[PDB]
Parts: sequence; C-alpha cells; structure tokens
Amino acid sequence: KKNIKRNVEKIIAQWDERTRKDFGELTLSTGLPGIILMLAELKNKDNSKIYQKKIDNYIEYIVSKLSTYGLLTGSLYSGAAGIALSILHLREDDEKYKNLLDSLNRYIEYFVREKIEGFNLENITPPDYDVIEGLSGILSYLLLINDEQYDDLKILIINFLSNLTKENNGLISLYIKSENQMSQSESEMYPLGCLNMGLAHGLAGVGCILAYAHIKGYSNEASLSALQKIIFIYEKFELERKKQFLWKDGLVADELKKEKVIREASFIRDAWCYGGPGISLLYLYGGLALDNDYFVDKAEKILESAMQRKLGIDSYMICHGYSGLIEICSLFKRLLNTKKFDSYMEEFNVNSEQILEEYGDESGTGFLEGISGCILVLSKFEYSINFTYWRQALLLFDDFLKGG
Ligand SMILES: [Zn+2]
Repeated sequence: KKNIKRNVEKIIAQWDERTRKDFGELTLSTGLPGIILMLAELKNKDNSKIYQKKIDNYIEYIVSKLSTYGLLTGSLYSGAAGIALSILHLREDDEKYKNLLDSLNRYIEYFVREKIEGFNLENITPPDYDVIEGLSGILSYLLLINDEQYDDLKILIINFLSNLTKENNGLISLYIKSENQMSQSESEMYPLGCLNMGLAHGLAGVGCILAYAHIKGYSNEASLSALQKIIFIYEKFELERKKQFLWKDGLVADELKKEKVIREASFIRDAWCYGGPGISLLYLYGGLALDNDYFVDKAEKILESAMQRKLGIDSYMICHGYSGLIEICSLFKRLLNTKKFDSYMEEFNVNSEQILEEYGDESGTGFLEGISGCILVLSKFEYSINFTYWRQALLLFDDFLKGG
C-alpha cells in the first residue's frame, strides 16, 4: 500500500514547518523522538535517503534546543531517555551520534542518582517510579546499554523499585495518597488514595522491568521477591468469574488490608497503559523470568480475553487504542510462537488503509497517541526487521529470550 508513503510525507511537511518556529517538541510522547523512530523504521523503502536527511535535520534541531534550554527530565517519555532511545540505533554510524548519546547517558545517571537522593516516600506519586515519567521507563532504556559502567546505576534503580514493594504504614509502599494522584479528577476518584494497578503508571510496569532486569543479568533476592510479590498481588485482586481476567485501575487501602476486592470500578478498559493487555506483559515476563509455565499460560488467556472484549476501545492509537493491543499480540507471537492471535493481527492489517485515513487530525502526529505510533505498528507487519528500539518504550522486549 502506497498510502503509508503519502501519510509519512505529510508528517514530514508539518515537522519541516515546525523546525523553523515548546517543551513538547522534544518528547517521545508527542515530539520529534517519536517522528525519528517512525522514519528510521522505513529504511527499506525507496526514500530512506530523504528520511535519513530529515532524521539528521530533526536531530540537529533537537541538540540546539537542548544546548539552549537544557533538559529538565531524564524520563523515557518526556526527557533524555526517550531522546536517547530514538537515536540509539545510530550509535556506530558516526561519532556525532555516539557523543550525543554519551551526553544523554551522563545526564540520565546524574538525573536518576539525583532523584533517588531527594526522594520522600510519603510524597510518592506515579512519575516517581512509573514507565511514562519515572525510573521504570528510564531503566527500560538503560538495559539496552551493555557498557558495564552503568551497572551500579542499574542496581541502584532496581533496589529502589524493589524496596517500593515493601509494606510501610502498617502495610503499603507503592500506595499513592489522594493528594499525590496525577490529576484533579484522579484525586477525586480515589479520595483515600490507591495502589495504581496499570502498566504505564502502576505495579505491573514496575514488575515487568524487574523481570526484564533479571533476564538481562541484573537481579538479587530482594528484586526476585519484589517481582513475586507483585504477581502475587495481581493473582489476589483479579476480578472473578464473568469479570475473570479483569483488574481495577487502583486498589484502595481497605481492599488491600482485607485481601478481597470490595467496591466495583466505574471504568475499566483494555489498554496497554491500564488493563488486561498491559497486565498480560507482567505474567508473560514473570512467567519467562521465573520459569513458571502457569504464568506464561495465563498471560495468554488474559490477552486473548482482552482481544475478544476490546473494552473501551475507540481508536487505533498506541496508548489506550487498538494499535497498542495489536502490538502486544505481536510480541507474544515473537516470544512464544503462539498462533492464538493470528486472526486479530490478520484482520488489523487487512483494515490498514482505512485505519490511517480515518485517523483523527485530533490526536496529533506523535508516537503515544498520534498517527506515527500507528504507522510504526503497520510498518513492522509489512517489514518485520526492526531498525530501531522503539518497542522498548512499550516494554515490548524482543530480546527477552536472547540471554545476557
Ligand atoms: Zn493510555
């Protein structure tokens, strides 16, 4: 289909215009890091020449924005880790990429080490630890670096996350007080606060990165116990019978302190960020890292269930849309050689032309919610060799069974 080409071309036009006119532009979420990945993934196509040029332009632009306004964050989705991920594949092509990457890496270590030092536990909020803004996301990038000089950093973060699964105010740790919720409306959903149970912002994300850390060579008894405790909490608060393979977004103090779910949710959905699809990654990675066939078998059922149901799905975006679910299924097939999701993947690719044309102008061009995320997904069905590490940003680990 020649429609990816037209669409890409118009994304380049918008970004060529912007790159001679905002914090947002430098983020993986909505900005150039995402556009760089999308374009870099299209190398086999005829216009890779032009694409590498735009990529190099957009990198130029990024470094002069950094060397003027600096960086405030090391985060995967808003900061240095996402900028570094978007160009990691380019490292050995020229020293300009290597130098820039080394700068990003020193900044990250500085930033992480500084964030851990100043951390106040009874002010814990998801951007502290999570995938989008916190350490889990940062570690996801760092584990791609083999240079042994980041070992202490890796374990510093691993211990820190593990420690957050310990009991506190009686029992607690990763529990978020109501005033510590990310948004006004969330403070109001959870007047007594909660344990966030999503991949993007909650316990599943922390669990995944610890399983992935283990298989990359980075674990101890404390982290393996943390992983275990997390999967144990997922096994415990799983909803029942007809709501089987479902979890609420958050568990509240008393639910936790009585070990049974009490009040029922208003809105559960099937997303990468919250719900079954994301949660299946925890079971998959726990299962594989812990050598537990039950966990692995179950991850499959959790995802299979979500694909059948598509709860709250009304777009093709990555974060909480159908492209997200589809990409998680593609990972299962890569790691397990399962055929369980083959019809869902087939159907999506059959429908591709329509997906792009009806994609809103409304959610922008960016990775996490915009059309370029969707183009990444489509592009790797068409040509499955990944030139980039984009999937790392979603905790989709193609190297999970490659060793250390
Ligand atoms: Zn989302």
